[PDB]
Amino acid sequence: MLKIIIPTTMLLPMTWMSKHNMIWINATVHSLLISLISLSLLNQLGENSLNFSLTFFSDSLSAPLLVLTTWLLPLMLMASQSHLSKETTTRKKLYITMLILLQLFLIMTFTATELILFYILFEATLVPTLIIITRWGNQTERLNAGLYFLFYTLAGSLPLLVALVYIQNTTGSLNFLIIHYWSHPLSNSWSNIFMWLACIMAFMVKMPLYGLHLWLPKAHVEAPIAGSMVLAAVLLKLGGYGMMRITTILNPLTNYMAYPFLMLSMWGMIMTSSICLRQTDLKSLIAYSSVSHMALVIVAIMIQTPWSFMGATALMIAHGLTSSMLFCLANTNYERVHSRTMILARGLQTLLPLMATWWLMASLTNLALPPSINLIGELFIITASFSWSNITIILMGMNMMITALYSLYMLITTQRGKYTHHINNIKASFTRENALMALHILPLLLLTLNPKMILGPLY
Amino acid sequence: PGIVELPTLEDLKVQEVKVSSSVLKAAAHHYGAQCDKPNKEFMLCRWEEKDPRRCLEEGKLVNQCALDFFRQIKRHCAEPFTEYWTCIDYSGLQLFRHCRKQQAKFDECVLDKLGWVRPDLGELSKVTKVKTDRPLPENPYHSRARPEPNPEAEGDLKPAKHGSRLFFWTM
Repeated sequence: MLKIIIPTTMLLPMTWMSKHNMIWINATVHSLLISLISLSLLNQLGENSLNFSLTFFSDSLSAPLLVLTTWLLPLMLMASQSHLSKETTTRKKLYITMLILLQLFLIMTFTATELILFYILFEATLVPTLIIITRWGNQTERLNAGLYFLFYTLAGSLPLLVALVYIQNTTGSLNFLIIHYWSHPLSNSWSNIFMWLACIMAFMVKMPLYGLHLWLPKAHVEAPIAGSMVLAAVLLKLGGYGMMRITTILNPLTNYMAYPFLMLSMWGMIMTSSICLRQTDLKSLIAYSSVSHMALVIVAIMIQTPWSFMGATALMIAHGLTSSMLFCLANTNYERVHSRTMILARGLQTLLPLMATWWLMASLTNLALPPSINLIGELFIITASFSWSNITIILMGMNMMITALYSLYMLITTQRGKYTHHINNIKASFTRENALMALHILPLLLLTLNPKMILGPLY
Repeated sequence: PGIVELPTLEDLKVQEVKVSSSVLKAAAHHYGAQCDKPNKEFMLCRWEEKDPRRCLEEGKLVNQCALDFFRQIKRHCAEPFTEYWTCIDYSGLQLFRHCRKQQAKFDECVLDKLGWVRPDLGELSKVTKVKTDRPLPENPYHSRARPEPNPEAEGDLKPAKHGSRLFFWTM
């Protein structure tokens, strides 16, 4: 993985010494070649995970997420120099450095072999995101955002650390391959119940589960766009990925304690969706939609069914792409209006036809229009849940319904109407954002064409 | 838990030489010269055995020899010794410094009546070698068996198997 790690690390000196004008160009292009190199990592052996070294390995679950992060890295670079144009060169270089360190930590996380190293980099993603959210944020509760986000993450992270070190003392090693091959049945002891809770609740905090999901409507809504997309697209996937890794040594106990959280998500995905309907801000609506989709992924994880795992992975990838695109579109409109209430600027479909389209298939993919990978990922989870329990369907059946409502509602109330007369700053569509939504959208349908890649390790 | 063995009153029924401390001090040097063998044997027994309940017979024999010495000095040089020890007894600190003439009379009397000479300065404080015939106490302190020493650490050292073996650090 050092064919991807070493270039990512060496990307830091390039930006840190590039001229006052070349930082954006150089970072964008070289991150694009980094994504190209990581495109190779989609090469997967039939059943054996690709073990590059002792400390680094990859399989059909880590590789798609890694490719997602590496391909994403140019996208924040393209979305940031709009709101980062009027800044000192050193400050811009550090913003870029925060982004590269974030991507590097995500790569080491996804390619980590020992659970402790996975925890180290997984949590270590907090710091660059914290700096991005706090310093470069524009709204008020950004300072409150950082506190909420850090403390919510850590409150689950530390018990996970205690559980992992206890596992190391008892089992012998935290290596994934060992704990899977040398896996042993888990007894229904209450100490084992608390161990399962410690191993689960950190990822479920970052999932998020309903109830303890307040860090997203107070974090993604406030972060700069680059931070917002890197949060929603991948950082949410950290908990799902960790759960998929950890349920190997968390059975057969899970089912007995699967009952509270599963429905907590199942019911929660309704409320969040309902919360999406009666929203006032675009970014908050997208954040709550992300919460609902991630709750569906939670249900997929706790079913522990092959089909559930494949649908889960597909939903993570598709949701990352769709949420990043929706946040980018919201930023474009907000910057054009310097406000975020989704009533101030409506009826812009005529003014910006390409934005009107980009919003149209962004909503369609968010609404999971078949045969997009969003729809197949959702439907696989629906079928797995129905096999696990029939009634789930109606709740599932409710979700996209309400989702569809808001999935079109903002499009009705932001572009499908009459323009506001007193505003005039809406200029011609700068081709930067249009191109950015292109690099968002075309890979989505490309993966729709061949979903065997994002299908996960169960395929 | 045990027995505090004590020799019965019959063994320690010595003749109990009875002279005052001044009388003892007056005849100190000559007694040390002409009675060194019993004192030395008894003290070597005391220091070696470290048990006064064992060397009681040497305590008898030293008193016997001391009484013999005093009987001889009574029989041959009674008057000069009496005057010398009285003059020693007058002093509060019992110093030989004030009483030198009587010391001279006593010394010449015992020299020409019992063939004695006073030890020179420091002669009576030299470590002597005794020819006692008792065995050497194998365990004077009655020490029990010592605990076995911890297993000695030995052997060639090779690199630690698989490095530090501390989490993900392979090397």
